Amino acid sequence: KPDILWAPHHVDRFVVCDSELSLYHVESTSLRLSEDSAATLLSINSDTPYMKCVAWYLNYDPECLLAVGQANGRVVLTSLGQDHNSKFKDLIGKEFVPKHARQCNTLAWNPLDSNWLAAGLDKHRADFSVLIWDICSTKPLYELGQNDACLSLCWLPRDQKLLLAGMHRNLAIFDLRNTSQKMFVNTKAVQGVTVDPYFHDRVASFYEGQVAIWDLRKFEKPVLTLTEQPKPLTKVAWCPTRTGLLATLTRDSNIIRLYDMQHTTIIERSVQPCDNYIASFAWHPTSQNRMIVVTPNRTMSDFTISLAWSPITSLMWACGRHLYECTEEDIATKMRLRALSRYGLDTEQVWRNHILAGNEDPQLKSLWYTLHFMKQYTESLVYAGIKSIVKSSSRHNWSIQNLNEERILALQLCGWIKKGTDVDVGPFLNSLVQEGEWERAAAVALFNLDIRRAIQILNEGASSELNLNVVAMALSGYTDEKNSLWREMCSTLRLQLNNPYLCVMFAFLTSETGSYDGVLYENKVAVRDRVAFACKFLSDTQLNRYIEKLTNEMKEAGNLEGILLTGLTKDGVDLMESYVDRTGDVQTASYCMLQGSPLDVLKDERVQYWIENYRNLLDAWRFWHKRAEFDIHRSKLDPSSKPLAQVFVSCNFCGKSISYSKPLPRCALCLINMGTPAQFNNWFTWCHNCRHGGHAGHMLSWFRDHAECPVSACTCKCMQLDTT
Amino acid sequence: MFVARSIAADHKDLIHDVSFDFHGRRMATCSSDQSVKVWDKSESGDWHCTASWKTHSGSVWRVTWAHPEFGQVLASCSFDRTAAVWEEIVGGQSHWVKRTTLVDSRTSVTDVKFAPKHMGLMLATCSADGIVRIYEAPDVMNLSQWSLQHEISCKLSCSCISWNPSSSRAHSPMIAVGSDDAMAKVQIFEYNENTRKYAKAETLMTVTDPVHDIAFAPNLGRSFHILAIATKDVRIFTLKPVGPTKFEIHIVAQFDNHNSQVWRVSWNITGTVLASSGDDGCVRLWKANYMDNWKCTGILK
Ligand SMILES: [Zn+2]
Ligand SMILES: [Zn+2]
Ligand SMILES: [Zn+2]
Ligand SMILES: [Zn+2]
Repeated sequence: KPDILWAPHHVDRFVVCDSELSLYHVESTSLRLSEDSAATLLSINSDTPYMKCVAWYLNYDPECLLAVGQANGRVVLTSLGQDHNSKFKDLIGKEFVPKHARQCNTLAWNPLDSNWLAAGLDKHRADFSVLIWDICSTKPLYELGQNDACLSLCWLPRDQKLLLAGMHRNLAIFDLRNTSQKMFVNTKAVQGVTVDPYFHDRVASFYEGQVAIWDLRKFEKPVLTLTEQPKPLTKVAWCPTRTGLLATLTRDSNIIRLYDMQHTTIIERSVQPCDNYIASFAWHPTSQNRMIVVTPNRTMSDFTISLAWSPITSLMWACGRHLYECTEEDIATKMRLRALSRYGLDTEQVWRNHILAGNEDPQLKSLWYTLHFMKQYTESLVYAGIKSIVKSSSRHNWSIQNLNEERILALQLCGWIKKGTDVDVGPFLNSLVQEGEWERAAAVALFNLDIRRAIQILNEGASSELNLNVVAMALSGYTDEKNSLWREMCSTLRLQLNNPYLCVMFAFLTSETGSYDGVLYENKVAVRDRVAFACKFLSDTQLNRYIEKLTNEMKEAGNLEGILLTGLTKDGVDLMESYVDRTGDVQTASYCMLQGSPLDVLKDERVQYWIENYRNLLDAWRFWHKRAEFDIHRSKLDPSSKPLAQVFVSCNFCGKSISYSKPLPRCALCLINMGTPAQFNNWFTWCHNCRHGGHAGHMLSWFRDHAECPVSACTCKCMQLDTT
Repeated sequence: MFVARSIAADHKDLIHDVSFDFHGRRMATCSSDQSVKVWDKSESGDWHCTASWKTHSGSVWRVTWAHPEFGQVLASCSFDRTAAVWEEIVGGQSHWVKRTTLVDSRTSVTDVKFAPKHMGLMLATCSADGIVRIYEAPDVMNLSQWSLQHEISCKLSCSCISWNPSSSRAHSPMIAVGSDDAMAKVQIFEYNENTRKYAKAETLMTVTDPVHDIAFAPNLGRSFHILAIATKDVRIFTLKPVGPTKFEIHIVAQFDNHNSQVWRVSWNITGTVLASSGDDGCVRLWKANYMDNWKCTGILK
């Protein structure tokens, strides 16, 4: 049974036992034990072929000495290091043999003194198998085990004259003080003997697939029994650097069970150091919780926190005796920042809210945009949406009032048409011209059917900032022939365009009569522009179907733009829930639901729950003076959000003939009835616990100076109780 | 997008558990030395400890705090088959003095935690024998009185528990407990309003490996439910509600980057990111992508 051992004085020394012993020294990074570790062999020796037992010295001088006990019973003490000045050169290679032939299973060393040699061999004919020699610095130290087989033994660490004697089917408490004094207890587990170093009186055993541990003071029955294993155990050992930790290795087992015995249930942990079952592993006595396992392919495998969150988007971490903090190099942080700019508090200029959002987001920029037109439209059916409003040329004659009144209002809401019946896009035209989005203006004029005006616009744009001129040269080809080479070619070739407005315009110019199917199903263009084109071009049934399908798609997706067509309604509520699911931003949604919702809409359970969630979040952020701002807006917009009366002065004896408008207050520090003619300094405080009160300034000064209930013969701190 | 900054905190023994607070002014740390210490981050941010007490003869099993809405309350779990609730008393150094005890269960407590703050004072504990019991204090003003409202028999060794995290009126009572005793480990139990009894809803049949931690991320009033389970592999699953009410089940994600069992599952205040630390000595924090795709956006060592 090969096993891996380490030097008792050096931690960088690693050994693998076989028919040819290999000694290696660990160096930082030859065998690569780990990714950053390399082990270089010190020497190779095979002085003990077909060996059965081995041990190690109990003294630094000499070092690099390990037992070589072959099956013949001979005990050979060989040292592998560069021996030049050994403390006991006489013992180097000392040939010790037993009188009767036998095979030694396990060899252990006495810790307190190294001048003795104790080992157990096979059962003798009729004689004592357990004969221990004296190492010192031709006769043995002590012998026992008459006609008995000792599977294993070891000298106890607490007492130099203490060791364990195990019979064939029993364990005998052998005392070196008096060999005639021994106590034997019958047991089946006489193998895998392991003992905790911290718990010197605790012993353990490994017996095939069953492991039993018994206490020395109660060595009559096993204290507990380990789980039965199918594979036989390969090695049982106790980790010395970890309290209440034991390691059990099974033959042909790739996962090593590690039970936690520090409870007195035992917490068993399975460790797999490699994909191949390691024959044995060695725990580090100097390093903390370090174990090196030896794979059967001459591979040395070596194997060896608290986390939390924070309300300001921080993570706290811990490890052993160390702690760590994590911070961003976030939805919550973005919401907090949006709060930090006083976003959503605008009343005079709702247009400014999108800018107040700060970040570049078209959806939010669309979101506040839609209300801004809606805000002007108010100055209630407008909040219903495009759906409710919509519920109620074979050629292109390029060169307005014919639009329906509902269509006119829809276009006005979309931002294209200003107030009044003046159907003139010159306002939006000049606004776009100053805005710089020349392509959008060109598309709009094309929708407004001003071809040469669009030509002038594109030429002026080219006068600003090349490609635009050639695009316009293509634009000059507005031909409506059904057998068209120009339309046969450019209609396909337009796909190479980068800006999608030009491609949309080319498609519209080159599309068939009426069938503007690609017009609606364009997804990379602005929503309001598409809606306006559909309203100003499509047929009534066609427009209704297009609006319905677009609304369904927007509700299914959850895009902030869709609020404009959906409006503030139950469908608006569903869209808000969809957006919350998509992102989860509350503050934006919270104000959005507060954008003039009706009483029925404000009665939505989803809306109230979302507002309450935002309120709780705003409370947790500690932004003291800001939560009241949301409360104020809630009370202003809605009269159901009114606060309760809360405090109500009516108690004690009432009384009459003495009233303000006997007495209820008295100034404990001035004894003046309250209410007499820094305004906050003239109020009167009251004590929830101290059942007292007095002038606010007087109480403030006294509590600043004095630190007790100024209420006479009282002890309850009327203010130093919350400890803010 | 997280930068790790070590905190100048030294633990004499191995950390047994950690606790925090809604305001987060102070933090509670449990050590293997059978002692409980509380460290508070100062105004400058320096975390200093001013409390030190030994809870139970055994080592600490778990520890948690309560709502800042109800004064200062701390609860602890130990392997000594007992639960202690130390309360700081300031006279001005504070003095953590136990207000009551919870040692009804003959076995060691796997974990002890409190319920949502909406419905009142209620903290429960998970027993390793598949037992969980919740005690409700009749009066807040009295801190020494606490009577068990009910009990739950998991019939399988409980490892971690997690109750209903949503304060919604429609969100009825719900409790989820994991098992580390092949079978399902996470059982969602619900206290029916009409029956006034805690009844199971469903068992997470999709998981058969032993469960280490069971937690549900911050609700923020979503339209569904999100929770995490700690086992040999980290997975993300979603619960959408339709006796017990039916629900829709779908796994949001399952990332096993740690390549080992995770000791515990953690998250963020807004539920934006859930944090998991595997047995590999690494912490994996996953963030959903803009296409509703969870991605491990944090790596720790
Ligand atoms: Zn009166
Ligand atoms: Zn008072
Ligand atoms: Zn006064
Ligand atoms: Zn007083």
